[PDB]
Amino acid sequence: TIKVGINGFGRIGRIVFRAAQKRSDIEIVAINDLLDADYMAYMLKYDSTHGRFDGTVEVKDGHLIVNGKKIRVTAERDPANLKWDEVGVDVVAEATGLFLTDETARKHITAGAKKVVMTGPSKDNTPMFVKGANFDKYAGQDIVSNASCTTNCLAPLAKVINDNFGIIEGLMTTVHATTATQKTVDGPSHKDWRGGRGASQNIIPSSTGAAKAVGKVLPELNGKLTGMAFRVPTPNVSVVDLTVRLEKAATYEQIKAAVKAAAEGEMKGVLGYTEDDVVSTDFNGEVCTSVFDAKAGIALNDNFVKLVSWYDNETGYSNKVLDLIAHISK
Amino acid sequence: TIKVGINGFGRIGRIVFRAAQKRSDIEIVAINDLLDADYMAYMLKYDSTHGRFDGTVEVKDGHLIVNGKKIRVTAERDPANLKWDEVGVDVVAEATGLFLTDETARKHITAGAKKVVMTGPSKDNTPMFVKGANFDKYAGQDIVSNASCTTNCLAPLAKVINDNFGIIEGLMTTVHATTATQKTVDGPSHKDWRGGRGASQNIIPSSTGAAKAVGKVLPELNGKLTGMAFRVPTPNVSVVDLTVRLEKAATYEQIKAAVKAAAEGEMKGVLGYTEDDVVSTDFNGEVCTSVFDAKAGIALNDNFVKLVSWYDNETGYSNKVLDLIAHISK
Amino acid sequence: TIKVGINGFGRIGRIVFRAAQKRSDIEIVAINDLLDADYMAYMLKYDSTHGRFDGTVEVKDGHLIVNGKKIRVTAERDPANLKWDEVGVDVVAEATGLFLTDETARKHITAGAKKVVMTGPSKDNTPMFVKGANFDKYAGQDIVSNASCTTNCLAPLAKVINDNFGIIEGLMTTVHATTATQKTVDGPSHKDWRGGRGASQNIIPSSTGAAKAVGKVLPELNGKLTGMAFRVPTPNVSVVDLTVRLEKAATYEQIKAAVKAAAEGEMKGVLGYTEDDVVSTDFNGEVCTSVFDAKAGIALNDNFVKLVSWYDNETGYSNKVLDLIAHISK
Amino acid sequence: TIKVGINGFGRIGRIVFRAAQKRSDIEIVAINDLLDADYMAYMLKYDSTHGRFDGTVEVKDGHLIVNGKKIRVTAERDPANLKWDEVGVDVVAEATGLFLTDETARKHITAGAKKVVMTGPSKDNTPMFVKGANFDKYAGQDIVSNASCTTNCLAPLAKVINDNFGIIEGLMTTVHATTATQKTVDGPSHKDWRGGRGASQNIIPSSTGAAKAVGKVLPELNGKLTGMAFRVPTPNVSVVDLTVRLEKAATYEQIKAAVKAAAEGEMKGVLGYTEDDVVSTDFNGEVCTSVFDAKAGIALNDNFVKLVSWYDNETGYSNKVLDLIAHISK
Repeated sequence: TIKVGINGFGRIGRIVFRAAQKRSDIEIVAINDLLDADYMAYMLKYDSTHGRFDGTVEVKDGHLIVNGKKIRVTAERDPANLKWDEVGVDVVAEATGLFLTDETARKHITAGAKKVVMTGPSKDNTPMFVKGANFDKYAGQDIVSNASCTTNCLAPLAKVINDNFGIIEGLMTTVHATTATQKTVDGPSHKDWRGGRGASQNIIPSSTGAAKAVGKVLPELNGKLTGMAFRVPTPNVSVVDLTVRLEKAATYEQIKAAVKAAAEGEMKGVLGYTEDDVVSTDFNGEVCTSVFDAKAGIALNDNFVKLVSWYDNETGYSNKVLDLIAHISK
Repeated sequence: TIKVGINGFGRIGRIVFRAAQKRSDIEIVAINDLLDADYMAYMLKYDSTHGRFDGTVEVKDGHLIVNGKKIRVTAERDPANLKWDEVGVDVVAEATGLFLTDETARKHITAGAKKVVMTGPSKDNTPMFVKGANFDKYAGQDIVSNASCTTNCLAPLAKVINDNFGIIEGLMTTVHATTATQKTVDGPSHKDWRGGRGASQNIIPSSTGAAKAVGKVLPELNGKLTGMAFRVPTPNVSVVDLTVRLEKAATYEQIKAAVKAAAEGEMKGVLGYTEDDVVSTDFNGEVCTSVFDAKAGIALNDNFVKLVSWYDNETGYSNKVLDLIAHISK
Repeated sequence: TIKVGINGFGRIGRIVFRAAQKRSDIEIVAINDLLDADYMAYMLKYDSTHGRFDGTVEVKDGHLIVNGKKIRVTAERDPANLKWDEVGVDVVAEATGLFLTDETARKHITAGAKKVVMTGPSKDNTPMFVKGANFDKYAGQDIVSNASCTTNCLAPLAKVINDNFGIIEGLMTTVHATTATQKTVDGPSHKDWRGGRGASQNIIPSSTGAAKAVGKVLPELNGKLTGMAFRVPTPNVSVVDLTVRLEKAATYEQIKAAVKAAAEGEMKGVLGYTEDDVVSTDFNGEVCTSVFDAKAGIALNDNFVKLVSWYDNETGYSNKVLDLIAHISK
Repeated sequence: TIKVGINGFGRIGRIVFRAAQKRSDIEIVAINDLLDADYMAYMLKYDSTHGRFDGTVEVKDGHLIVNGKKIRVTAERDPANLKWDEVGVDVVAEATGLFLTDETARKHITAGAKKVVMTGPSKDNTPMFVKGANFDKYAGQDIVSNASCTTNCLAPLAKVINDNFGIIEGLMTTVHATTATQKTVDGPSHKDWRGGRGASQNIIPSSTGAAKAVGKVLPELNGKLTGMAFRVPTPNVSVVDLTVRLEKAATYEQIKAAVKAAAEGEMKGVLGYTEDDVVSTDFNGEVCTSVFDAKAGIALNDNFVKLVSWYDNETGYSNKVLDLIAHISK
């Protein structure tokens, strides 16, 4: 099995931990964050969004014991001190949000790990990979990025649409759940003023590079997409709303049939498909990073259409972080 | 002054009542609904969304007395019994949602009123009017409709964009506040399954004819727009997100300048314009039916752009119901 | 196995259905409500609060098929037409809220069922039973009531406290999740004005007979308790806050030890006990009708103390409805 | 007029600023916080909870100009550098939460201010004052504290009840709105684990010294009260639920009449009284620190009763901070 260390025990670090438990190719052996072991046990055991941990959690002498396995718990602010080799870590899941460049994330390799996967879009030229879009493009690099939750939703859908019908241009909106970077009441957020306003009171317009970033994992779509977001008062699960102009005329039935084929074929497990009367909570826990909502979309004509796709911005992304860890460890 | 009777004391009936108080051309003299006078006084006095009534409210012997004026209170299920002439009603504000055809709403005229304004889109060919779009088209009809809250947001913005640059085609999404037709928890809604799901838990996809209905008040845009909606867990204020292809190339600065000109000129008071870091609560109480958010929109190129416009789906619409009452009473 | 029919497919009807699936002594064979079979399948399959149904749901020719079993689906407004004997129903779970008297609920027996369990407090002298309090008092009656969700929380806790230390007098508050009887925005509720105000905007004071009703299942506490409620913007899970004067002086450690003993002994499975840092979502899905929160309570002195106990007002109650069905079928 | 400087522009700093504008005895002349002037202008202009600022706000060259008055804007981390005398500050409103001891808050006097009012409970023996309870006890001190929002609700009510009937012992619960110290989703809060859980998802048990602190401003009640809190998903307005044993037997009508007398007499303006069907939003903007809810309370007998009182935990407290500034400047 691949021995994984988690750096940062935020939302993504903890949901990656939970998703790792169902896997037989990957073992979390260590967690680093500025939290005591008994508190980490608490955050793992109880989740407001995903329920109680399915398994056993205990602290025996500053060591986490999860389903019988000792997890090493450290609290290093500098990843060079992490001594990953002492616990045998093959790949670090870098989930603090603070080491999104090669210079910073390579400190993990200095500390004894073989490879690193950033759980967010890289801030330099570190390559990005989205499952369903460009995993096959991986060329042995030792530091990679899994891009963002919204890019993971948009890129697989956009590849299906573009491969079958040709995207001339698209604009996307994501109606996005509240996240940890928001405020409970109007508070300070000096780099993003709207984002300081009270999260449960407001529809909050927000920026995103996810649509532009699609052009990085799918360079044929480079320059052809952009978008924005609205944050709304839900705790989890988001939806993209993709408005595209198509080169080849395609009825809505043809679009539906092409997405369903992908979801049952090449993109099984990353792209999903539904025709039911779903709402956002129906995707709480969803492992597909992109579930096409057939009934919700609408076409003006055969070359101009709005497509709707759901994603659990915690769970889907976290599972594909693991998929990327497995893929680069092959 | 124009003597107005309100039929139905729901959200729209009560916010129309409140907005009428600041006006000197219009007096509410009667309210019909299946509510006792003391309960009507209660619903008027306290509003979770808009605060305490600014004025005095008392019940003296089954008569509402609001800022010193007797309001006649009745509870007729059939509008033919309403005897509007006994209290001198010129125009009925028909706000029950149940009499959206000519056959049904004309019962108000049978009962002694001169004209009727439906506070929702008509279900037959009753003409619709949206301020900023086609009030000038009013040709003396005695039963009219003020269309819907979302059409009132979309149509003025779409006229500016189309008059300056030519809309080839557009698709719109409205991120819409929760409304009275939704459920607090998962409950029955047999004509709209998604709409029964718990309103505060969910992003809820929803249908709307508002974009198509733009082609009725602005027939030059007929067939050129459609859209859908998402209901989200906020109590009031909605936003349209309009993705349009433009005939004439127009930079985002040119679009901004053209909307701002309209908001300071022909469409002053219906179309607003802002460049601040607004969120939805900043428009709670907004009287403009459409406030353009300059910072939130985004263009892919000079012919393909996404435009953002805010509306208080209670307050703006309610004020324009009054504007339509005044206009047809001229 | 006991063959059960469900009358009414609201929140309680559906959660009773889900809880029945894990049981081997009880089979739901029929559901009556004014809903088509395909819509019932939809409400069963997707739950905003409890996630996707764990099993299979299909409609084959107006018949529900759930985990392989045909469920008879009818839509009778009058229970005398229900023909329960045609599908072999031993006990009806009466969960519409409309037949809470002997005269009305006996229509189920007229229709071929042996016994009836009302899923709410009876409105006449129909006996009430709360597990942990007075199931042993059941004397063969053919129509019974499982009281209310809040009585099911309060009565087991109050019996432990009173048996060990003697309750002189108590006042309780329940901070209660939003329910189906509330409104999404300020709307009409003529029998309960506060309860019409928008559920997600407000703390809403509310009445309850649950504390008084404790004196019916535990007649030694008759006249010794009363209380009220606040409804708050959460979709599920409530908490009682019980302030009692004690006859025998008892430290908080003694109270803790006595509740823990009950939860591990006589009241195992109905009364739970925790010392963790729980919040309300940690009890979403809880089967115990009363989980004592050791850390949250506080004593002023050894004879005056405030006790805190959690309950999933959907899940716990629904499971004990089944327990009562099993108990009276013995 | 009294020249006031505000240190810290959080929720309390900004609502104190807004409340100061209606006053003619007090002028805010300076604000210190780690925010640029244009951002301070933004936070003042738009409030999710209290609406748009009623007045004019502009930035002219790093100076705030509010309703025509220059406000000095600084960003000192150490209050000794604040040079309050350069702008003529008589009293500092210390609202950062970081200088709640005499040693730390006296740095404001070192910097040229005459007196200091802490906008929270002091952490040393700095005296506390609650209007309606012990303002008359002020003995000329130059550093004081206005205690906490919840003590400001509880102490005036408890004085009325104790003066008329004698409180033997009381236990209180406050159902409290979400605050800035909570998290939007499950996040880190190592000193208070429950308080890290997602604020909009949860009822969250919480500690409070407000009931004990009543015994400091009203020493006759020392040792006679304690309590706890639940945080719930509302953005503003809280309620105390006070369970008391009374020495002198008193019907609920007698309790009502005694609170109403206080609210119309000695405690006019701090203690309010209502018999309407209010919910929490009806007190958004409330200036009374304690509004007795006559209909919501309940008595078990003439010596054991539960009393309900509302407070806007932002607005009421902020106004009494100003009242305390005025009182000590007399």
